[PDB]
Amino acid sequence: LEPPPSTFQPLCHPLVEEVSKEVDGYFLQHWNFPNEKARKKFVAAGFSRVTCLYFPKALDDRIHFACRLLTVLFLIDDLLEYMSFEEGSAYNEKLIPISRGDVLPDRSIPVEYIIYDLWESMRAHDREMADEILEPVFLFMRAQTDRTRARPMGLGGYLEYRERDVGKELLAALMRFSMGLKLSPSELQRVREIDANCSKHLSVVNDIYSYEKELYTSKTAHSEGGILCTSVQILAQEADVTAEAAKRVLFVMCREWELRHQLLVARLSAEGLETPGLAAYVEGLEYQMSGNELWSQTTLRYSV
Amino acid sequence: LEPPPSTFQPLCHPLVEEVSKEVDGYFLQHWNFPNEKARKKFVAAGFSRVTCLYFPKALDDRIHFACRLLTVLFLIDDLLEYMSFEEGSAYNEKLIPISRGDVLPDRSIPVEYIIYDLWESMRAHDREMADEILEPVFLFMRAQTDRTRARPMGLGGYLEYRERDVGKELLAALMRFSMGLKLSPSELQRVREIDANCSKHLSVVNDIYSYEKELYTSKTAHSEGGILCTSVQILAQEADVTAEAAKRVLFVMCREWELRHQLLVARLSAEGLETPGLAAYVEGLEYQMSGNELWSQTTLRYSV
Ligand SMILES: C=C(C)[C@@H]1CC[N@H+]2CCC[C@@H](C)[C@]2(C)C1
Ligand SMILES: C=C(C)[C@@H]1CC[N@H+]2CCC[C@@H](C)[C@]2(C)C1
Ligand SMILES: [Mg+2]
Ligand SMILES: [Mg+2]
Ligand SMILES: [Mg+2]
Ligand SMILES: [Mg+2]
Ligand SMILES: [Mg+2]
Ligand SMILES: [Mg+2]
Repeated sequence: LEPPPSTFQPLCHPLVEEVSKEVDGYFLQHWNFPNEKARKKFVAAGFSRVTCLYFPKALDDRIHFACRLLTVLFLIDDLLEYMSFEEGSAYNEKLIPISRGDVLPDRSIPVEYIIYDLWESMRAHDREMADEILEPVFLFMRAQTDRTRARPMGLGGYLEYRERDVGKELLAALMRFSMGLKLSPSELQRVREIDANCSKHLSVVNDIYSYEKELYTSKTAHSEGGILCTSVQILAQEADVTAEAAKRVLFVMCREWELRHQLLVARLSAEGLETPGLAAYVEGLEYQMSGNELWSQTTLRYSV
Repeated sequence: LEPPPSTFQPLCHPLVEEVSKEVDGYFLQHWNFPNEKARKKFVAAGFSRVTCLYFPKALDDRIHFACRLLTVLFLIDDLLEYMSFEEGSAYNEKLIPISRGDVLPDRSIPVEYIIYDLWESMRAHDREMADEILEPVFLFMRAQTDRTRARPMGLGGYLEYRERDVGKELLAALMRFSMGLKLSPSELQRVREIDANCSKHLSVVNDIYSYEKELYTSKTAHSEGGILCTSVQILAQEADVTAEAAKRVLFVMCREWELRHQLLVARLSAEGLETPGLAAYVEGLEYQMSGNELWSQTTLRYSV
């Protein structure tokens, strides 16, 4: 799959080697892997590497928190595939009071204490900004087991749902926390079109690269948890083409979203509405889009 | 607007100039044009030229019937844009018994006697093949004023509907008539999938090139008759991008349908199922697709 031309230059956090070793090492000590094959596949995914490509301008003392959070969410994302919608919802819901710090974890259950200790450590570092990531994470968790996944969706409907299932808002709040980038309610409200556009590009670039993995999962994992819900399948069905053809067409649409990001950014600035915080923010989203694509193209999670 | 590469090479009927003069001449004689500007615009469109690009292997003594049929359907297609759905339906329904020859025309009304005399002349030339074009024409006519046009559609539902509104079946029956190409019911059943794929290409290439004309009509003509119903707007709305962006993506999808055509024809031949008639037929479909594109990208109908 030859990607169409992009003007976006991906950037990777400078501490990726040291932080990846630290965070992978942490999960290798604490998380319950089924076998050595799984431990190896985990390290091969490079979950801290993707986090560093998402947030290349994170503060040096904050990037590890983001890596830990996205890593545990990737691990859970995979566990949910073997669960019903009801079981997966129960699993996620138990973690929500624990994430808030309202309920102590069972220390015999790694996901519980990993989640508790992580969020405790984020609030210890920056309470106000850590708290702002909680509701975005919960909205994402609740979308993951939403019954609407078992109903036919068109492309527009899917993209609207997928903004939650892809964790767009949690990634935004996490980016801001990791950069120490504070924005006012007025500033946040101003960039909602840019956010929605960026969400489509993240979602579809992921759908493109993750399709083979997800198709296999739909044939082998749980009938609800493993259900094939992706733009690749939707466009293939609507246009009556193969999945490979649908990827090529969707990648061209991703580049139209890149152009639209640039146009909206130029418009924010030409309307006199671009603040220094917002300029940092929308450039940050550009790194999410290009970082996600670069990792998705290289990671063994999708190629194997 | 840069077309992506295509391996389909268009062909034009050898007698295109003389038949164009004969057929344009007949309509300039009989049809109720409102003024000289409209007569000029009519010749400028090149309706016999597109018919000769659609059916470049038509028999020399049948190509004119096809030019006359498509010419009158183009003229009616434009009249409907100034009508409500109800008025358009009443207008088309009047012509259906006349087309069958069951009801005599009012000779003071050009569309009625043009339609009556044309179908009488085609039945005199080849009764059985001319009869096979009637119901596909009527299916197309009914789609043109269907209320479904004014209700939300996704890309898949649009293409399903637009196979009727674009006249895919009448064009296939007309192609067979013009070539004297007789296929059995079992032969036609073998290429159903190839026909469905070819309809999407014809529809979307037309949509891409005729969008500016249709956008203008939508703002100036009847709010129902001239309603903007096209893949360019559907995709733009589903993906939240501009019409120009949608056209670029759709054009890539058209090349996927060309690859699919080639794959399906290859399989038909590989399974020992491509008869000489079917080989002529599928090659005929390819000329429709490339001919449509060449005319759409050059006709003054779409550029002015
Ligand atoms: C498409 C993306 C930006 C990521 C794809 C993988 N998932 C897995 C679970 C956590 C999500 C925020 C995300 C990293 C989003
Ligand atoms: C896309 C096509 C094959 C043709 C485009 C133009 N319209 C005009 C009105 C009558 C239609 C059958 C058609 C010739 C279809
Ligand atoms: Mg998921
Ligand atoms: Mg997943
Ligand atoms: Mg995926
Ligand atoms: Mg029409
Ligand atoms: Mg029209
Ligand atoms: Mg059109």
